[PDB]
Amino acid sequence: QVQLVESGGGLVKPGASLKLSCKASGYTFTSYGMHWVRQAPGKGLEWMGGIIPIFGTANYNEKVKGRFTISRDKSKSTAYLQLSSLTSEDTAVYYCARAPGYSNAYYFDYWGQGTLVTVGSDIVMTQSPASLSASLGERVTITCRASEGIYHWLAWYQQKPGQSPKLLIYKASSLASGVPSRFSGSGSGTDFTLTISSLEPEDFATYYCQQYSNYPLTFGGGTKLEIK
Repeated sequence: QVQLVESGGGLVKPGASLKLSCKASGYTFTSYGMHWVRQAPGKGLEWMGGIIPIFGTANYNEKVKGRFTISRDKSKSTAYLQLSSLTSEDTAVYYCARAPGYSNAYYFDYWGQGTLVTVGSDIVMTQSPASLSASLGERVTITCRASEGIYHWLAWYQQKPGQSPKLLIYKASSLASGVPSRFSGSGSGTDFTLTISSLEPEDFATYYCQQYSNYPLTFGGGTKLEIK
């Protein structure tokens, strides 16, 4: 029973500081990495940084490095994200997400529920189409393009409305455990695709791709797959 619980969000004024907390339970905290990814409309998913709890080492997205600080408390099984000099641009849902390895250049196997924060040389991942209407029992293929070669270091996530993302595929074509057989991914280099061989009602969602070849970790803008 993997559980990630974020807390500490709220409504703040420009220039404020805010500390977020992520409580991990149901697994050994020090065996996995801990990242912070934020999401807002029109801004998509944006990697903040991650930390390897046994080493206490962290990597950041250059756009927030020095302003935001990640830390951990191994005895508490908790990762933290310290926000500073907050601006209108930092308005987002802040997720903590687990990385299944000892590298900060990775994909995430579990995401928390998110905590809302409101203030009042990069590999570009592009997804197309932005939206696609489809009907049940149909085969659908969606695309993801990397601005430069990423070998097979690509992950696909599904996000249903009101929910956090869920891992579908990692390593471009490896299906995540418990994911239905109707999902497949293919590609290498810069050209990637996700296919659902026969749509089920649960498959109507937004799909994101993410590269984990270089820093910063970057996400595509998403494809919303909707009924008829």
